[PDB]
Amino acid sequence: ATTVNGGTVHFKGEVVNAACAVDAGSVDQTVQLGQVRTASLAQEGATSSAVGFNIQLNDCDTNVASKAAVAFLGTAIDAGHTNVLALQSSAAGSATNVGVQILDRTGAALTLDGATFSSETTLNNGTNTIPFQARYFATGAATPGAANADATFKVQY
Amino acid sequence: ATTVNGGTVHFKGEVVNAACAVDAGSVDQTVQLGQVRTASLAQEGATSSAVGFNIQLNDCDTNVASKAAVAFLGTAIDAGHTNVLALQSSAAGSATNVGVQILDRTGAALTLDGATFSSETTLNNGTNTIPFQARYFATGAATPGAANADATFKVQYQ
Amino acid sequence: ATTVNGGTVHFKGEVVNAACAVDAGSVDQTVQLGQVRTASLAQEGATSSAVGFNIQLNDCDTNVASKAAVAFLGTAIDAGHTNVLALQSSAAGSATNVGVQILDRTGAALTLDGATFSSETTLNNGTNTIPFQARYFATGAATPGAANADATFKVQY
Amino acid sequence: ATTVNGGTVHFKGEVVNAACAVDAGSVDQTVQLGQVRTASLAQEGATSSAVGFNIQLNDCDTNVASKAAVAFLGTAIDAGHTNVLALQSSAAGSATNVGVQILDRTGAALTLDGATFSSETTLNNGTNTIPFQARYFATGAATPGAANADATFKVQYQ
Amino acid sequence: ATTVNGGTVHFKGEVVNAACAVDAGSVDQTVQLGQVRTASLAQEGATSSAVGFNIQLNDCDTNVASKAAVAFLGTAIDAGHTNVLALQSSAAGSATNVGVQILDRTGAALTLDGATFSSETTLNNGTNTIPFQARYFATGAATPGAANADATFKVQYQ
Amino acid sequence: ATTVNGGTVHFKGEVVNAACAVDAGSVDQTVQLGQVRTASLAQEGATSSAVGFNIQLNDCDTNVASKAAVAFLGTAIDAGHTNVLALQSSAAGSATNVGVQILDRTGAALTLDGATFSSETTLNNGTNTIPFQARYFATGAATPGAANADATFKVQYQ
Amino acid sequence: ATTVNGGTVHFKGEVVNAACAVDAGSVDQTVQLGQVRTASLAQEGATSSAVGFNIQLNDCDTNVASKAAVAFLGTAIDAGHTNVLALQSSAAGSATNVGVQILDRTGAALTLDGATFSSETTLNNGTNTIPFQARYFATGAATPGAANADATFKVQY
Amino acid sequence: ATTVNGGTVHFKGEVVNAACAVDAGSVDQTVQLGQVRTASLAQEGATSSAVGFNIQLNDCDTNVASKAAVAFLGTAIDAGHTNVLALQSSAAGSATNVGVQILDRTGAALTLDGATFSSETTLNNGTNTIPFQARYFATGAATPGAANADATFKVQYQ
Amino acid sequence: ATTVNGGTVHFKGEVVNAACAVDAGSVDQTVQLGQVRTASLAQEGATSSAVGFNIQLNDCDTNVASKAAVAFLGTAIDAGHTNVLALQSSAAGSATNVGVQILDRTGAALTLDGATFSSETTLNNGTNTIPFQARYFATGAATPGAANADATFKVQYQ
Amino acid sequence: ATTVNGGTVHFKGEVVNA
Repeated sequence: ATTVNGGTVHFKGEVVNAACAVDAGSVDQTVQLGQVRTASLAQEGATSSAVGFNIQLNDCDTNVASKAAVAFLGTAIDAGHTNVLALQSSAAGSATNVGVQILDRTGAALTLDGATFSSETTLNNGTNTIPFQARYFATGAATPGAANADATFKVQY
Repeated sequence: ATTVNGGTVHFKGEVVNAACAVDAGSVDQTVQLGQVRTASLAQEGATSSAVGFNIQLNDCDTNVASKAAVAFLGTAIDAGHTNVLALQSSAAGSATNVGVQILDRTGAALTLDGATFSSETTLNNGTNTIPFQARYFATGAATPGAANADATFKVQYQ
Repeated sequence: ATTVNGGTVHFKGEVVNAACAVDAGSVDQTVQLGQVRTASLAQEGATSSAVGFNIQLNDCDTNVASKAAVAFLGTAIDAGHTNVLALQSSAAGSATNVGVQILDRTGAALTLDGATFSSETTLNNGTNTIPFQARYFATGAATPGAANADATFKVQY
Repeated sequence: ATTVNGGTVHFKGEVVNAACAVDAGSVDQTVQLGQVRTASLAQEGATSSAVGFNIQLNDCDTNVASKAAVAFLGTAIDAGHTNVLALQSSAAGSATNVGVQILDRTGAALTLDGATFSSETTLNNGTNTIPFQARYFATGAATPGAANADATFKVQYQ
Repeated sequence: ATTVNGGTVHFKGEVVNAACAVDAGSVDQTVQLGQVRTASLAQEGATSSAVGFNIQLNDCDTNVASKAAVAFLGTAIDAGHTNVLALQSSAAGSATNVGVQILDRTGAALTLDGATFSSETTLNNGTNTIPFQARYFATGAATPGAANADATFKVQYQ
Repeated sequence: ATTVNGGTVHFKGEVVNAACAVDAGSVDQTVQLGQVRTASLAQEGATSSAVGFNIQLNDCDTNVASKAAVAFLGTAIDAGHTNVLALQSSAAGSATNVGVQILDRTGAALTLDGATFSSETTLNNGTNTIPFQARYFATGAATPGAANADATFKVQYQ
Repeated sequence: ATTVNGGTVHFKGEVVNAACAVDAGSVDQTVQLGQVRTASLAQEGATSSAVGFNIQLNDCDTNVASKAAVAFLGTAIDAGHTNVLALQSSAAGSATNVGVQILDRTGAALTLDGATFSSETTLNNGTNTIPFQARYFATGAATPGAANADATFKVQY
Repeated sequence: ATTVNGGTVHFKGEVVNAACAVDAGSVDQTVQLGQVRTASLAQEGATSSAVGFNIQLNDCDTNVASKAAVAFLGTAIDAGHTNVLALQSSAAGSATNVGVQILDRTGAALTLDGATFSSETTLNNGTNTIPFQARYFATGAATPGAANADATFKVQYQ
Repeated sequence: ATTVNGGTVHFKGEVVNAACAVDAGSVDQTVQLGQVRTASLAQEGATSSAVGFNIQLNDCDTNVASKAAVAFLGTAIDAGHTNVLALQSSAAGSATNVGVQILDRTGAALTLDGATFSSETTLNNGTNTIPFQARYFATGAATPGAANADATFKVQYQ
Repeated sequence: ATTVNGGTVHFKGEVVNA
């Protein structure tokens, strides 16, 4: 009686054949860096404060894997500055002479190549969360504007 | 060994040349006002209680800027009440003849046009928490439903 | 002098014609059950300790209504166990054969169908609080993993 | 042998360039005001009793500063009453025509603008405590309901 | 001089149109009961000794109401044993088959229905005190574990 | 008989095969460190005073394990000081050359990798408490600003 | 006539399987050591005046346990000072190179590891009281500040 | 054998570099002023009986310090009556227009600002005691109600 | 010089519109009944030796009121024995099946209801005293254990 | 005529089977 059409429901995910599976809330997440003053980034090589984002690994099997690492893939600003991530803002008028950096567990910038992985982290039965930090890196005289970027990650067990 | 692609992360931020930087928790926050009885908003001009939301400014350098004002931009319900915010929840199920206001620290409702700033608030060399209040406003008889709203805010430095 | 686009702010809420209105801290909330040892949840029908949450009502004019009742609604775990919440979390790394159970103030499991309301609670002309408990119910052998559940509630007067 | 994921912890603090550091307990605190009768708050200008609360300053240095003053940045209930906070608990249930006044050590209310500092208090080497009080102030005929207000403070060291 | 953001102060209170107001130290209190022997509570229907806690009433006016009473609400341990508090502690390491009973000044357990008020008490102009007791009641074989109950009370003035 | 939708409730827990279960109030807690002085933290390697927190373990069973230890996982400042956390706040406004660090009951800094556990504590057959002290560590010249750090702990029974 | 919601009443306690039960006045307590002088706590190994307190045990039976002892657990100062409880007040304004230490009835410091227990005391069929002293121990040149300490104790029978 | 969790114990105190140490029984002492009739306080300038409390100092040496004075800091009830302490009771049911006054050996009141000091007493090697008196000083017509006043104190040596 | 933070003090009292003021030693006193033998209280109705305390009234004005009386409010053990206070020492190790009784001046036990006042006593101008007796009262067979109770009292002036 | 309240009285004691 009065059965009407609904809509469309989509699904996403991957059937990984690995020790640990990435959390559904960590596969696709956003990191709200906030706002940065150009005064803190005016000098070449200047670095802003960092915010922390975590990656959650579920159903870890310590029987086959003990150490885990993560490598980040993105678009570098330049060959010389390969650890800094360029800005992929959709609209025009974005920030100039700035980028974003993903730090390591030991407070080191991660190379965006795919062959350099994060610091080895011990895995735990069940849920194992590993932390990361995201910060702004100024390659020169900063300029006000939007600043958004994207990066994928690949986990090695 | 068993290297597997995971997902992706989207960094969102803004670079400004002002003297303060809005907090990461303040650039996008979801104030929740709970439920409001129709008895409170039955008549025109009746205002519900207020729920406080505050915008935090970080790394404020007072040597270049003394005070800071915040203005709000949004869609008013009608020209009769240019100080409220129209509901933008969905096509159906929204409440009728109701709205939400944004109150400055002085106690006067702000103007949702993006040009009328708030009262000047002095700053200090550090974290600055500018307080605000959100209350429901009735433009007539309030019918039951949902109530969601979105408003942009701009910060001036004088 | 200079001005900058600060950001965006969202507001959420509901307008109701009932006698009471649910508090902003009670419309949406999260509780921490805490870790539970698998030894405690060994056989079917096992029960763990119960944490406490509550729902806050306001402006409860006893003239309009004197009693309040609550009916919950979530995802059951089995056809037989209609009163046990299923664990609605990420696909991998979730505890199995166990669910969350909601206890009314009379110490009884609340049906999740959405039509069986809780025991009637008398109201007063002012702020009110209705207590509830969350415990764990195991339908077999409990397994290690996380346990997150979401359940809506509906108040009757 | 067995290793189990426990949970997470967050540490919150502030590094400051002042003479005294605010105590951890006084940085975030919940003053309790119990209940107030409408007969006590019946007509405009009424005032309930005052509930005591103090802010503790740790690791003070007499050489760099000798006096301490504070100023509260809250939200005024009305444009005519700038020294009274506005209740903010939920969109429905709060009390009307009632706010809270914060009295300094001289028994005078402090305006909620963040610039009018309270009376100066001489400091001591080491731990120091600055006393205050909080009371209910009625702007008209009080109405039963909840009453929760928030206010941040800025401390100067002349 | 130098100024810094100290912190935030929250106030919690409630204005009510009642004959009496409840004390700030009595609206939210913690009662320590201490350890109790599983040997003493092993039998079904056992009873431990009681711990005394009291609720303070302020600004009582005998003209408005001459008597007062208190009713309690909380989660009952069982359907049969409806006058015993349940356990509101964490989900692990909590003593089962035991609960807490509220004893009125008449030495009787109070039903947790919320509409069953305790015995009437004569009021006087000024501060009043209403005494109560808390003790452990066993529904079977008591087991080792923690015990942290919780309840919410409604005061009736008539 | 009006029936109205109220809202939603979420639960969080982790059923584990462990000797002891972590307390509900300990799986996710906050530690307020108050404030600290730049003049105090000016020198490199200077340590401020330490505030105390603790992890509570419930439902311990000595039969399966008698000793418990935890290890804290976080983001170090750099390779020079691997035992000091790095602040995680908004992109602007945080302090520089200052980090939170954790000390066990032996008064030693804990390495932040999740592989080096704290000193093993003997457990009882009930509630147990593992204490820790969070303190500020300066890697150089301190700078005023906020400091919000995060860490995750992993319990091991052996 | 008029009904008004007053507030909440919390409870605390434990049910333990032991000969004795710790008194409610001793499950948690605050004891004041008073102020002390740096001139007194000048050199290493100094000692302040010892304040007294006690732990009360109720409902004791001697046919299931004859002797009792306690063990204290807290945070030590250094590796070379395993019986000096540290100071836990805040991130500023606390004394340095001085720590509270606990002495049993014999007059010997109790190790803060939680494993070593106090001197055995005989039990009586009734309320028992075990005395203790608290004092300041200087690990070096003491400095002005506050002194707040916490210690968790366990009872062996 | 059958080890069980006992509880927790808190130690509170201070370390100072002065020539005297305040006794633990006087650091946080409580004084009962009894009761007083409204008839005895009917006009400005009234007084009540003065009960005596002592602040005990031990480990004093005359080589370093010779004089000792105590300065009381509290919330003055009025600007004109700056030597009178207000009432930090609950928000309702407290007395009005009635304050507390702190005396000295000489018999005159002490200003509550804290800059001014009491009469200097010559110290002697060992244990010392400084007496004081507390009474009710009316600022006007008296009204019934409780009165709980908290005041800090500093000690000077010269 | 060398000013140090001595500490803090509290003052508790109450201003009442009554013909008499109660002395501090009466408003807060601790009376001790001492150890008793079970054989003395073997049967129901047997009582221990009675100790004597007293309450002191100050500034009693005969013109305002001439007769004084006292009513005690507490927790009765049973609905059959309503004149005996229950024990509130703790939740364990408290003497069972026994309570305390508060006999008036003439020698009769006073009901624990708040409206049952003592025998009228003529008041003398100045300072007066009212003597009361505290004793034990055991139903059934008394058992070893601590016996601590408490009760509030009201005074009526005619 | 005028009914006010005083303070409170705390009784301390023990029971022994000796």
